[PDB]
Amino acid sequence: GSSPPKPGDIFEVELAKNDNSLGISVTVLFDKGGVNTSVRHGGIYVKAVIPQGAAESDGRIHKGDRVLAVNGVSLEGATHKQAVETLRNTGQVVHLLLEKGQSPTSKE
Repeated sequence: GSSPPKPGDIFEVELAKNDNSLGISVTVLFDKGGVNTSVRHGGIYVKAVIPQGAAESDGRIHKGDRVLAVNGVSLEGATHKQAVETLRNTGQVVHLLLEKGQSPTSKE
């Protein structure tokens, strides 16, 4: 008993290294996507998913935001090893739990 959680809040992105399982540019809006930017869960901020799908296929959309866990690991400021590493290692098989808590508009 469950329901598919859509983006705009706590969204997770799962893909199995098959066709795509990543495709985002990190540190673009942030210093390294995941972190603990300023919350109690983490806080990945990015450009998000590539234009040609990829992570977008992984369904890891949202440029600049706050993740609870990345690649499955809770990036509550862990990054260094876990979160940042996942950004770089993403794809093999990625599972992400994100928490939508942006501020500015979708462009402004």
